[PDB]
Amino acid sequence: MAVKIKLTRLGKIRNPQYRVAVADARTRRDGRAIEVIGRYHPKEEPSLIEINSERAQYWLSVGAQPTEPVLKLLKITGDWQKFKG
Amino acid sequence: MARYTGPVTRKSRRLRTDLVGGDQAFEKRPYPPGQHGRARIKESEYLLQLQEKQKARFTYGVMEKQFRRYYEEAVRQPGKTGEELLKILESRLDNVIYRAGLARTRRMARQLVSHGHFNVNGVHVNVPSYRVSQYDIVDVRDKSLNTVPFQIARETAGERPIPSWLQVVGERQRVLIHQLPERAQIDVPLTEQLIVEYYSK
Amino acid sequence: KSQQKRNRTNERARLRNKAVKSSLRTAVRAFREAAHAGDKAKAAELLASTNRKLDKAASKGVIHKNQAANKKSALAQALNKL
RNA sequence: UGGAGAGUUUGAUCCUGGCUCAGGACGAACGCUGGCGGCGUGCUUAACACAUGCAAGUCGAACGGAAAGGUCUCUUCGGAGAUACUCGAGUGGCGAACGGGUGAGUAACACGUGGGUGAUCUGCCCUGCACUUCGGGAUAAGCCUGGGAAACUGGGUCUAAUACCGGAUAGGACCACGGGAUGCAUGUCUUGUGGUGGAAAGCGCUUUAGCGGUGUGGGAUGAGCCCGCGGCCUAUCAGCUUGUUGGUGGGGUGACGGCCUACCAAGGCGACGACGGGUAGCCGGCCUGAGAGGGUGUCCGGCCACACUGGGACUGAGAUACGGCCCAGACUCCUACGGGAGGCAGCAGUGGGGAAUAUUGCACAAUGGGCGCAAGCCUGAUGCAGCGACGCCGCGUGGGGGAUGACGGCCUUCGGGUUGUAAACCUCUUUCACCAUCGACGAAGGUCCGGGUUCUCUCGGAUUGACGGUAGGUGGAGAAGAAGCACCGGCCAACUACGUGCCAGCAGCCGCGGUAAUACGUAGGGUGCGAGCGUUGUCCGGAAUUACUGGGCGUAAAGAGCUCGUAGGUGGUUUGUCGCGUUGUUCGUGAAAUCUCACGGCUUAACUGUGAGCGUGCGGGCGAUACGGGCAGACUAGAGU
Repeated sequence: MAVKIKLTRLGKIRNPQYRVAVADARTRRDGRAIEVIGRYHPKEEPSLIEINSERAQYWLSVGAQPTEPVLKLLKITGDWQKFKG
Repeated sequence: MARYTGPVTRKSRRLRTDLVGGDQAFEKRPYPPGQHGRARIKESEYLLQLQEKQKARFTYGVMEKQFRRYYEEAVRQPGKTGEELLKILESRLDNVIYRAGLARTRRMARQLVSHGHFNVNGVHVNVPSYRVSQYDIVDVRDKSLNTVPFQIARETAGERPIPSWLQVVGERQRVLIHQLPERAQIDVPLTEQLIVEYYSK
Repeated sequence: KSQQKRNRTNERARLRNKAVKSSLRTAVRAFREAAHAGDKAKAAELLASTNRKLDKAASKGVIHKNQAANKKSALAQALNKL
C-alpha cells in the first residue's frame, strides 16, 4: 500500500481527458484522490499537458511513485529533471 | 422532435393571422379555420395564450420539447423572460438567414440550411437550430454555387430587411452579428408574456 | 486450485510458531515458579534466556514486539517485587 | 428575476370541510405505431438453485533442476550430451485480504459530520543513519517404491538455496534502576547504570551496468480505537440490569479498556423514552417543490456488512476471504459403493420466479493493478462492440409555384359550403438512407537508428489502434425512400352529422344513453403532441386537507366534569458579574463528480470540460455584550402574609 500517481480517464467516451492525481495503488481508477495536480489531454495539442508543477516536488519528496506516462509528462515539463537536479 | 411538414393555412387561419405568407401575401380568405370556423367562439386564457405559443412555434418552426428547453434557459437568465426567449430564438441559424431574405420561405431557408447550403466560420453545418453568436459568420457553401437559391436569392434579398443587430455582406453573405439579437426592439408580431405565464400553468 | 502451496507453507509456519510459543510459555512458567520459590538469581538467568528467546522470536516475526515489552517489563517488575 | 386553479353538497346563497382533476418526475410494465444518429441506463420479483468457458498469476537477475520447443554438440540416423537461450514440474519470494458483485441482516457498533487517538498500528515508497559477518543439519523436487477405481497417499533413496536452525560480530531500540530538558493531555525528548537480542545474502548480469539484504530516525499513506452531535415507527412494549455497575490485582490485546480474569463493593440505565417489537444498508446525492420541507437513496461515487447456512482459527503488514483450509449442516454429483469432490449474490450463460429487464461478443491499444532489472506475462476490472424508441438530446420523412375551387367525402336552407391550393401538375434540392470510394484523431509505448558510455534527453524509421472499410471525407441517383398516436359536453385546446335507443356501452369528478345522445359505435371535421403517442402503477406538488415559515377548537369535528399539584415549560424592576446561547471576525473543516453562474469542446444539443459560486453546516482562535441564560446581590408594584 504505497502512494502512486495515476491517470484517471474521465469524460465522454471518445473524447475523454486524464485527470492527474496522487493515489494509492490499492484504489480504483476513480477513487478519492489524495489531491489532483492538473490534467492531460491526448487530443487537440500533441500531448497536451496542463500541470501545476508545484506540489510534484513535495509528493515526490515524500516518495510518491509515478507510472510510465506520468514520468513522460514530468519530463516534458522538466519537473522530473528539475526536481532531480 | 421533427418538422411540422404540412399546409400553412390550417394554422395561420386557426391563429387568425398569416404567420409568414410566402409567394402570396396572404390567402385572402376570412377567419374560419375550418368547417365550422365561421361561428363565434368563446375565449379563455388557456385558448388565447395557447394560440400565442403556437404563433411562435410555427413562426419559427420549432417543436414544443425543444421550445421548453429554450424557455428554461430564458427563465434562468435575468431580464424579461419573453424578451430573452425572442433573443435566444434569434440566435437560430435559420432565423438570421430568413431575416436575411435568402429564401422564398422560412421552410425553404431551413431546408437549405438543413442540407448545408449555408455553412459557418469553418464547418459544413446542417442544423437549423444552431445558436449563432456575435462574430459567428455564415460561410456560403462552395458547392452551393451554380444553383438557384443564392444568386436569385441574393437578387431577391430585399424582401427581408436585414436585422439592425447584424450585417450581411451580400457579396459573400457573411452574416456578421455585431450586437446581441434584440428582436424585442424590432419586428415583434406577437406576444411573449402570455407565453411566459402559460408555461407556468 | 493450484495454490495449495499457500496452505502447505502456512502449515509449516504455524507449526513452528506455536511450538516456539509453547516453549516460551514453558520458560515463563519456570520464571514465575522462581518468583514463587524466591530464587531470584535463577529467575535472573531464566530472564536472560527469555531475553535470548522472546526477542529472538520477535525478530523472527512472531510478534510485533509489544508482547515482549509487556512480558519482560512486567515480569522484571514482578522480580523487582520478588 | 420566485408560488395561479377549477369542478364537486342545496330550490338558491355564504361559510366549514372531504373526493377528484389540470403539471412534473420514474432503474418503469402494457397498448398502437415505428426512420436515424449521439448520449446514458438496463432482476425494482426467489441473499432461489445452477451446465459451459473464462475471472491471479508471476519471478531463471533466489536455488535445485532439465519434463518440452528450439539451439549447439553428439550420433542411434532417430538415440544421446542442460552446454545453453529457454523451461514443464518443483522449493523459495510478492500478491492472492486490492480489484469485481450484492444489499439479506443490521436501529446505530455501523453511516454522516466533526473532534481525540500522550502506553494505536502502519510490510511494499521516499529519506538520514548503522549493519551488510562466522556456521550446522535436514528436506521437497528428482530416483526406487507402496496404496486406491480414482481421489490421494505411505516408505525408502537423493539435493541446493535470499528456505530452516544456532553463534553477535549494531545496541538506535526492548526491559529495569537512576538522572537531565520539558508536560496535566492517562506525559514527551535526552544522558548514565545493569541486563539484553535480531538478522543480511548473496545474486545473476550489461561478468559488475545492476539487483540487492538487516536494525533504526522521521516522513508519507492506509487502517484501527474512542467520542460530541445529527439522521424511521410503535407506550395496545415501562421496569431493564449480576460480567450488569465500580474498584483492586493479574493476564491478554497492535492498544486504553470487566476485552478477559481471581477477589472485593452494590450499583448502573430509564418517560430529556430503558428493555422489547416492527420496518430498513447509510451518505454525497436523485425527483418534487417557490422555498421551507416532502419523497427517495436506484446508476455513478464514498462508506459499512454478506459470500450455500452456521461456527472457529491459522498464515499474514493487513482476512471474513466469491475462486483458502478445518468442523457442523443442507443440497447436487462421482464411485470398484470402500470412499470422495463441489459452491456463478464475478463476466457471459441456463433454469425458476414473475408484468418485465441484454451478447455463451472482440481485445488488452491506452488506462488500471501485481511479479520481475527490464523486456515480457496475466488482467470477463477499466477500455470497445451487439439487443430494446428502455430513456434524454438532435435531424429528416421535401420546398417554390400550385382555387381545378380536381376526384372524392361530409354537411346542406340541399341555390351552396367545407375539405383546399392542400392534392394533380410545372419547377429546384438530397440533410440523411442506398451505391461507390479515401481512411483518421484517439498513440504513447516496444524494437531499431543517431546523438547517446551506463544515465539523461533526443533524431529517424519500424511496428503497434481491438472496436474499424470506424467515423469523417469525395462523388453518384431522384422527391425518389421514410407518420403515426391520443383526445374532442364541461372542468380542459379540441365538433357536425350518421347509427343507436336505461339497452348496448362510456367515464378521472360531475356523469351520459328511457327512438332527435355535440358524453356510447362509425364517418367526417378539428385540436394536441409527434416516432413517438396513449393507459395503468408509484412519489411530490397542486393540499395553507398536519399548516415553523403557514391553519383551527362560541354552534361548523375538536376545551379534559372541576380543582390541586410533581417532572417539564415559563417566569417582574434592577446593580455588577460569567460570556454558556446568539452575533461579528479569522483559520481549518465542509472531497470529487453532480447543482447555479460564466467560459470553452464534441458539426448543435444532451453531454463532457474549465473556472467561479454553492457547499445553508461544525471545531479552533479572535472582540463586544445588547437580549436571553447562570452565578453574587438589591428594591418594590407582582404574588403572599
